[PDB]
Amino acid sequence: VKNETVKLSVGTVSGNPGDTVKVPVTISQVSTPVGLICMDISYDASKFTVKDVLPNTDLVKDTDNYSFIVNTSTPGKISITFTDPTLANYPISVDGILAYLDFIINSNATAGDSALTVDPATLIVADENDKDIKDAASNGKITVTG
Amino acid sequence: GDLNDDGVVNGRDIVMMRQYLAGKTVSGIDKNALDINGDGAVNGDDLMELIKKVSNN
Ligand SMILES: [Ca+2]
Ligand SMILES: [Ca+2]
Repeated sequence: VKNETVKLSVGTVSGNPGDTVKVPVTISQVSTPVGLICMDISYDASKFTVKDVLPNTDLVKDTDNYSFIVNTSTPGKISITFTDPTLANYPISVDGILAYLDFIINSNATAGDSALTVDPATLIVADENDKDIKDAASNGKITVTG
Repeated sequence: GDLNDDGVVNGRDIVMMRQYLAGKTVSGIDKNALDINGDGAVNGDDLMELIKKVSNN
């Protein structure tokens, strides 16, 4: 039963103020090939600034045709949309890293854990034929250290 | 660009636009939402406008 639910998991990292950190977003327990992912990741914008959101090109193909769309227009929210522009050739069919979130730790960030949360209500995962797939999310965190 | 008329513009709408532009008959598509730039045609420029909405709005 566990492997029938595909999981989108945000990783756990640490760093000090002024440095950047790279947080993996992983897809695991892929069964039905995935043709659409829409996810929102929340972060504390008082502590972190998004520098970039980079797809893992081993899994995410056809980026020239907008297979990977990132919306960082709302501070504290990262919206990632994966689609297969060809509707056939490049679903996500095996486990792996989907993307890396590149954050700056702000000079004033106070020490300790800060959660990176996936909104379960807006999470969308569907197959190549536009049918919703059983899915779940797992949250991550950045720990600010010396 | 809310092609499935669920009240939000998101990746589901992009998939449906791509399906329409690939020649598929798309069930539950709102025709009046397809010509996003209002130039009378439904084409890759409408898809581009939809992508920009998802990317920026
Ligand atoms: Ca919609
Ligand atoms: Ca048009």
